Amino acid sequence: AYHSFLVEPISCHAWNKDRTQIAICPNNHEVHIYEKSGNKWVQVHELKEHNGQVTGIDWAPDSNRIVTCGTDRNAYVWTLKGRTWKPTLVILRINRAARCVRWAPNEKKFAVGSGSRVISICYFEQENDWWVCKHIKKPIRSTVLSLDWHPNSVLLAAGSCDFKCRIFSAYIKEVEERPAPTPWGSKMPFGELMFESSSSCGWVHGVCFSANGSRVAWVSHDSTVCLADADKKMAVATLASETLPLLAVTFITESSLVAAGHDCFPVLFTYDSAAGKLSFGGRLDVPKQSSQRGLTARERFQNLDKKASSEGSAAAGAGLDSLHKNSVSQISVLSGGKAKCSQFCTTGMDGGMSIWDVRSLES
Amino acid sequence: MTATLRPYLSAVRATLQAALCLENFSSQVVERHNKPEVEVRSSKELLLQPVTISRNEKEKVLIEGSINSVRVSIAVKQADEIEKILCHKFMRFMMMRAENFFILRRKPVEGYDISFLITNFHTEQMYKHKLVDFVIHFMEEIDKEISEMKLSVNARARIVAEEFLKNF
Amino acid sequence: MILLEVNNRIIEETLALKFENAAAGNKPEAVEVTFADFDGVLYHISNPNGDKTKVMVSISLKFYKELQAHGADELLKRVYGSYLVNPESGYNVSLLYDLENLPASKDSIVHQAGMLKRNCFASVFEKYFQFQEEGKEGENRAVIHYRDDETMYVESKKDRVTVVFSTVFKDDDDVVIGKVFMQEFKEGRRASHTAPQVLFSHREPPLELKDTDAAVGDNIGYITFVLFPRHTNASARDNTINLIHTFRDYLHYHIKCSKAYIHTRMRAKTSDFLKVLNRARPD
Amino acid sequence: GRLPACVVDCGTGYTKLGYAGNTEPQFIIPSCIAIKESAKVGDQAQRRVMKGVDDLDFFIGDEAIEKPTYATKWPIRHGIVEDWDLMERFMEQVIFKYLRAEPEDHYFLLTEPPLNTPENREYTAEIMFESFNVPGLYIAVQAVLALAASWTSRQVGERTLTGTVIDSGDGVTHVIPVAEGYVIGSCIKHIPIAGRDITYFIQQLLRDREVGIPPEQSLETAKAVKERYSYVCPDLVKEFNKYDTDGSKWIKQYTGINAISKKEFSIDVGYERFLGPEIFFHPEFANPDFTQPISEVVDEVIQNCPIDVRRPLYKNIVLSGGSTMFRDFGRRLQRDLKRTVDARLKLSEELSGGRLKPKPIDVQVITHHMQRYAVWFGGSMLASTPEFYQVCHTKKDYEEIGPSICRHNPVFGV
Amino acid sequence: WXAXCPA
Amino acid sequence: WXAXCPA
Amino acid sequence: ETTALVCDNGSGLVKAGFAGDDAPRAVFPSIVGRPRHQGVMVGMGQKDSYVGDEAQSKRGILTLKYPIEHGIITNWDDMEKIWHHTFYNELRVAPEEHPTLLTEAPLNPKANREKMTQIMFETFNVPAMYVAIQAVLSLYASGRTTGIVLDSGDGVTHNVPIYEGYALPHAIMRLDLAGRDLTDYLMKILTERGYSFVTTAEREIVRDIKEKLCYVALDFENEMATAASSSSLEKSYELPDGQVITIGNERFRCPETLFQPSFIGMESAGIHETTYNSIMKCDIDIRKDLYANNVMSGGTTMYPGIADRMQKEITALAPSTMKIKIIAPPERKYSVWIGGSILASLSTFQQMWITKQEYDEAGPSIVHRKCF
Amino acid sequence: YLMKILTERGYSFVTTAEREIVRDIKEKLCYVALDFENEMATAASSSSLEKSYELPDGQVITIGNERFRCPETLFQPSFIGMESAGIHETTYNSIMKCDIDIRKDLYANNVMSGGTTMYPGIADRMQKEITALAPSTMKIKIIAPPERKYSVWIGGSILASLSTFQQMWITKQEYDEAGPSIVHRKCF
Ligand SMILES: Nc1ncnc2c1ncn2[C@@H]1O[C@H](COP(=O)(O)OP(=O)(O)O)[C@@H](O)[C@H]1O
Ligand SMILES: Nc1ncnc2c1ncn2[C@@H]1O[C@H](COP(=O)(O)OP(=O)(O)O)[C@@H](O)[C@H]1O
Ligand SMILES: [Mg+2]
Ligand SMILES: [Mg+2]
Repeated sequence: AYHSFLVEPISCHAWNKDRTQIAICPNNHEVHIYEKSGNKWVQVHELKEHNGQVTGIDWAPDSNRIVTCGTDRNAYVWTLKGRTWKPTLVILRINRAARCVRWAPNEKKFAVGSGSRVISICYFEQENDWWVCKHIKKPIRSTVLSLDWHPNSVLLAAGSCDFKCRIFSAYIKEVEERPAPTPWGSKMPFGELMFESSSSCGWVHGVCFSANGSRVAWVSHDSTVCLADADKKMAVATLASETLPLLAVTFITESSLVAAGHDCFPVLFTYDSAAGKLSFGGRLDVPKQSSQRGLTARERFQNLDKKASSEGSAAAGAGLDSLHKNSVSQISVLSGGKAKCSQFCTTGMDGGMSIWDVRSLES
Repeated sequence: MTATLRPYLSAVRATLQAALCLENFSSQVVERHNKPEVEVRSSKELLLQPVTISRNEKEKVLIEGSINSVRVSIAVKQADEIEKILCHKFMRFMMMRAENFFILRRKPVEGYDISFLITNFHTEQMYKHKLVDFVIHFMEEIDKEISEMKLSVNARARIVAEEFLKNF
Repeated sequence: MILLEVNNRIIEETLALKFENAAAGNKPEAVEVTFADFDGVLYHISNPNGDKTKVMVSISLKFYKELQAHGADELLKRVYGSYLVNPESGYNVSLLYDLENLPASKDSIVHQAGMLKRNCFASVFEKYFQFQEEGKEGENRAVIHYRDDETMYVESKKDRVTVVFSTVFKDDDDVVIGKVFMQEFKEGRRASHTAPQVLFSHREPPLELKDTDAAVGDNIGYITFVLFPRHTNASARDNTINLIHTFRDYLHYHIKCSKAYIHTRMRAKTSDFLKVLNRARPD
Repeated sequence: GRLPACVVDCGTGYTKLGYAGNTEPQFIIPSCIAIKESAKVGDQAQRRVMKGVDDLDFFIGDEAIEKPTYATKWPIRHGIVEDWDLMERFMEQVIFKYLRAEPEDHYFLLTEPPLNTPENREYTAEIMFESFNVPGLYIAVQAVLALAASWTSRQVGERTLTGTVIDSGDGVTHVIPVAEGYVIGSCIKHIPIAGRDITYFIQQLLRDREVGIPPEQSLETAKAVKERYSYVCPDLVKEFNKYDTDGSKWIKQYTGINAISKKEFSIDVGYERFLGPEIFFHPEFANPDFTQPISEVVDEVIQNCPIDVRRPLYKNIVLSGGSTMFRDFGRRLQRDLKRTVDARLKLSEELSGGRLKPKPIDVQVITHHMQRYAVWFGGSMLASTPEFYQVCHTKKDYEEIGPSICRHNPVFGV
Repeated sequence: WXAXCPA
Repeated sequence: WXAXCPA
Repeated sequence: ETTALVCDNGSGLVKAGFAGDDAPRAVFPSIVGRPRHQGVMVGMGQKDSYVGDEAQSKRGILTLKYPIEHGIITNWDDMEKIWHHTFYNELRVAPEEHPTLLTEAPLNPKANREKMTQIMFETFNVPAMYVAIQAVLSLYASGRTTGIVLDSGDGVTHNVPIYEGYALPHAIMRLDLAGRDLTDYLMKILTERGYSFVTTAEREIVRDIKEKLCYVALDFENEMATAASSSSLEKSYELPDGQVITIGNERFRCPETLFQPSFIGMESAGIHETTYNSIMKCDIDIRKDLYANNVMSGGTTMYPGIADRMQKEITALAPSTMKIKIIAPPERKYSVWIGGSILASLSTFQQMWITKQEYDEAGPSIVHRKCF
Repeated sequence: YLMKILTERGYSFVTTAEREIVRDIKEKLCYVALDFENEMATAASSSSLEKSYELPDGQVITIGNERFRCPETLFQPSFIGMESAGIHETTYNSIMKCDIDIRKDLYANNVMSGGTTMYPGIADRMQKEITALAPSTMKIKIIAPPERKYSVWIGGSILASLSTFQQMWITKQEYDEAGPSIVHRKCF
């Protein structure tokens, strides 16, 4: 189900509620929106007032708002007014950069994984017609690359590059209420460290939560996968293999798990019930790819001038779909939530996009 | 090269493939930038420990690591003074036209022979395995090039001598 | 140029420019120029005094003392006639042209003056060859070290003549290249029929130089050319003298030419390397 | 009895040559270089790779023009050089055949245009130190050499360091002021039009306005410019109608000689007698990018430097360079500069009233010999100065630091 | 050879 | 042509 | 440093391989060809010089020249190029890793040996090497200590009488006649038949023809008479272009030049006469042993029936009171290489090598005293 | 080759009649060049070397460098593409293959014959080339009789006139009894 939207890479992707609209960063000072047309994709809009590079996008299932969180230490909350899109300036008080962003299930606040050693949380205010920003800086010691949220919206996990993957506890009493009892802790006030990684296991590039809110998993640059099971006495499970570093995290159900990265194709994992150990699953996407070429009498002589005439586009990665699918940027979900996920999509640094399935394989 | 160079090439190729992974990291220390981290040496947070793949005292290679770039430095197997001179001159002539390469540096690391450079800006606009293949191929072909240069200079000396002696 | 020339073209050019307008009345064209050539010798052209009707040429030979001791009376009348006068600059041979007297020849005189350095250098080698030819008792061997720190020695016995060369290289870069260059000099003989034997020695100086205080050391090679009358008679004498005198600069120039050749070859190979690299960029 | 150093002034046009401590550049030859190239087709992966000794089988200089089986290929093009292997070949050929100087026991001074990039200077210095092993080297802009040579015009004993020089060139003519030995770095402008494109325009017009010449012997026909055949013109249209009215006495004739069949061919001389040299003050004719005169450029560059130096600078403008040999050039430049400066002074006085009268600014152009070559004498005096032997970069400096010692430029600094 | 026969 | 054939 | 490489610079072919293997790993002819035409196409700047099987394949547009002529090198650049090719492209083994063994014909000029040693020690900086004789290696391969060697190579034919534990340097005879002269004579006679061949490509073609359709004749006159009845001896060969050439008497005429050098005009004697003279010059007692053992090697002695003719001629010349035996192993082509490999494998020979230190301190003259 | 180059000049000749015409042209207006490069340079100054020939139809053809280009093919067979050597090289190789003592006599006597060696200056060029190749210690002489065209016929007539040769002939009786193979053994 491969498709191409641009030769150059793409930074981040965002989708709407009906999976009919797409957001693609062209690796330039703008962002584009693509819409479905029968069985085809075509450009619809063109949003641009940012003079820097965009590196984070997200979508609101109900509010239909889009946030551009990137360089220039700024962030604009896009909203739809009739048949056109307009910006909404926000203030974040950042000095270095901002990469990743994420909204909340209830659409009341959004967080930015800023590169200034700080994590910012903001909420809507009608008084000054602005977006106020708070800061979390106590335990943070380096950049944060991945953020994920919990149903109640009070627990936040902010992966960083300091061997740690920590949950936080943010509660703005202005637009938040007391959450129900949770196994983790006490839902303490904003700006505090709840718990830290058990030990040093590589950096962090992604995080994933569960509907029951009792299991957290993340990946690392050290070719490792972790699963913090809080239902038990903070049982921690680990797994490793010879695969290249992963750069994404997501799971299907309470036991499944999915990930992708420089391996160029999806890799599937699973978690046991009581054994406290994971396992491995190989190329759940498909068996393998194929390769082809042509004579190209013009090319046979065109390539000899610069490259060798006998040379060609064939590569060892053609057989296992490792030729053009250069790396994987992140992952998303298609249907429902993180319970069944009948379909899953992934982003590619090649500048394209692709879709997959979880039941079409039919074991 | 099965019994002489094959294992060395395999090991260095595997190391490069593992360390060829790169990603874009917004500048953490200097306002807003995406400049290479290895050259700056600002934060030890991103840097990875150096590695070396070598089998003799006078020949060596170095493999660096970072989010933005990976740097590799080689040391050739030069024995005689003519070999050193020819290697230096050939590398200098390679430097003088390094702009078209888009991969190579502009001056070798101190105390070492030529070194290369990679970045996230050179990984998508260019293929991945082709670059490592080219680095390998250069490593093998250096000896051929130096031997060919040596025989060429010897032939030149022979021809000039023959041309002069005829007059007598 | 392959065989380095012996005629300095600077004097040829300046004398041609002067003489082409000579028949134009009272035209002094005061000239005062200083030059330099191989062997670390300085030339000088300058009028003797305010009288610009006479032009003088002089030399600053390093080993001039040996020439004066030997005596070059042959050179004072054979090649140079009455237009040679006692030294002025530094006790070194200096000539002048008398413009008031009609100069009949134009090219012959200029050519004769062009080879001044070799013309004076031959005074010793040709005389040694005459000594061995005439049957006179073999004249005592002599050593002639010119401006270069190296040395030259010659032995003139009966039935043959000998010459040995001492080589010194200054920069460490060119030492090995010159060693390689001279290694194949002693062997290349498949394209020469009537040519002398050639040999190379650096570790063991020849037994001839043990007594003589010639160039002795460690990083010094030796080259000897055996001489026989078949290539040292009155016909093939000038050619041999020119070849031996122009030996040093010949080696130097061809070393630089080889350097340029290898530079060109590596520059050519860079293109092949770039072509191989270009396989990484997409279509 | 110390050996003199060597003086060389390389460039796009006729390369000057000779030794230091002398009053006349002995050798003045073009940059033409021969080569045994022919028609291969594989010319971008083996440019030449001449087998055996054929690599050096090439002549040089005036003798290289009359070799009709090789290729005359100029290596230089208005300072910048594409391939420098030909330059190295020319340098070795000259030093050995013509100069006959051993590099290991001599000092070489070289001259380059001010716009030369640092890379070219660095790499040529590296080439010299590697191959020639010259003990010392020094590179400097040619303006100061021209200023030093200008002292011979009158009153040599009267030291006069201030002034400005607008030098010519085969492909470049530059403007550089001097303020008591110290020049201004930012007040330098590079002019692309020079004494070559002028001849291109001359031949282009001639190939249509006249017939009776062979394609080969074109430049020799186009070199009427170097003859008495070009006068400058205070007015353009006036002389145009003068020619179009009489067109009998003002027209000259050419009597060149063919170099192949030895058959005489003649052509008349028309409007090109002045248009070429007039292009200097109207560069828009040839180069569309640079639609900017010269005299106004001179005043602008002289008006972008401190107040205390503006006054003496206008008083000393040196006429040095081949392209400046045109008659009445100085009169036109002086008159234009005087007009513009007087107008500026009057405008400045108009806004602020006063019965005073400032002493008029004096602008004078000096005509003298040495115009064809003003860089050689400067290099000779450069070599003769003992301090040159101390400022020259040494071998050990290049040994480990690299060839960056020659990267110093007058318009750079951090 | 050098004398006698070619080689 | 000039000799042989027309052209 | 586990094994050594043995290279045989044959006058017409090069054999190389590792020390220990029973068969060579590289067998290509000594050809150094260069383009003869101008070249027009732009998409190829390829290899101004050509060497090896590549030269054989594209020989139609190249001026093939053999670097080695009759056992003595004429062009050193070509030999260095072939050495580099064999070391790198084919063997893919660096010179420093292992030492090299070289072989040469007897009675060769000392200049060739000194130049070869100097080039090997300077250019490739081999850790150590040695110089030997093909005949002694033939003895080692044959597993015998006494006999007479008939090393009839492509460029030189020579004999070296030997006895138990010692040799006889004063009874060595070298004959310039070899395969190249036979090929030239074959071309000359093929001209008399009606087929013309001049250039080097047709030289290779005629070489193959001789390799495939030549044999020796027990009796010359009887074979000529049977040729007069030419209805059972003529054979046909298929040329690359498809033309068919019929060869009759030429099959058994060219080989007879070995026994009758007068055909080419050389004032010498045949191999039988030279071997008889060499054996006679030896001591009387060792003559019996030399007769009882006669080893032959080289690519010029594979013609069927050569052994029988040699035996008949020697018995006719020698007294008819003893027994003369000819030994003709079916692998004489690579006997020299096998002997070199076995000699290198010998434990006692691990110290006889010549290393860089002693060579540099002493000089090139050391090899001269190393086993003559 | 002369036809091919005459094509490059602008004159075309294909059929056999023009072959005879070009043969006559070569017979009348061709000569050898002592130095190829010097002659080419002087041709660059083409004002004293070009010559005109009158065709049967009256057309005039001007021939320049072609006069001294085609004969050079003898010394440079590479022009036609033949991988061989020139006449000088072949003669040097033939003389070298001979015994050392007879080399002096062969050098001292060099007879040439045939219709292809009448080009003026050929003898001088051959002498210069042989002396350059041969050692410069002896004397090399070239003999060029002015009647070499019919030298073979004169020699045949003289041989027939010889009394001793009156018996070496081959008659019908011996030929019939022996067969055609007799001539093969008759003086090779
Ligand atoms: N007397 C002259 N009249 C007109 N043009 C001249 C005259 N002398 C030189 N030129 C022109 O000036 C140019 C040479 O100036 P020059 O500066 O010496 O060249 P370069 O820049 O290499 O030093 C020549 O191209 C020539 O056309
Ligand atoms: N099958 C064969 N039969 C007869 N002669 C052969 C055969 N193969 C090669 N030859 C001849 O032997 C020569 C090559 O054998 P070789 O022993 O390698 O020569 P060398 O002595 O230089 O090693 C060739 O020149 C060829 O003429
Ligand atoms: Mg200039
Ligand atoms: Mg052999």
